[PDB]
Amino acid sequence: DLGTENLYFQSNAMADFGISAGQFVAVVWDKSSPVEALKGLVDKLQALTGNEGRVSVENIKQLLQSAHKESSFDIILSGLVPGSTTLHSAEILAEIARILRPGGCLFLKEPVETAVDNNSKVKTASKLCSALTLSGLVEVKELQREPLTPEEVQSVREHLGHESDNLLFVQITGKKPNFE
Ligand SMILES: [Hg+2]
Repeated sequence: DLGTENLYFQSNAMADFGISAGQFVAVVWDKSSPVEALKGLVDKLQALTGNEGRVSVENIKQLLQSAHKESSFDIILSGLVPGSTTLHSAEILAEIARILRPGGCLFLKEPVETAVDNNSKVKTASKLCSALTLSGLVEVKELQREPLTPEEVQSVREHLGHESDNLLFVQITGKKPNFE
């Protein structure tokens, strides 16, 4: 759909997410991910990575149990299926770090609060960055900030049971270091 087309073109055919021929990529989705957007994105990733690469598609609630090989992914994309509104727990970030290879990169999108609210599980941008660091990632950087569309606002209501006036999307990246 249009959301996925926008994602594809604006990221240089996903080159800006490190997607290219031969890359091993995992795409993490959840029930907030529109099915057509997920299928559309997977189709594009399969075309880009080709026969020598790999696209593994994982629901966030199945990721831990899927028990992928340690250090087997070049790129992991999470929360990025257009329309998704997904929160990433410390446990999920740690598992992502485990299955990335050293030098592998996570690109993550998560709706965050502009200010701290201890009544909701939504984080701030700062706390989310620290979560990536504690999971073991390095070169942790914020790449983009976006407002939510009305549908994504509804999605946060429906799927995260949360209502706020400071909900922005942040896109963050982090890299797995070699073991020390
Ligand atoms: Hg990268």
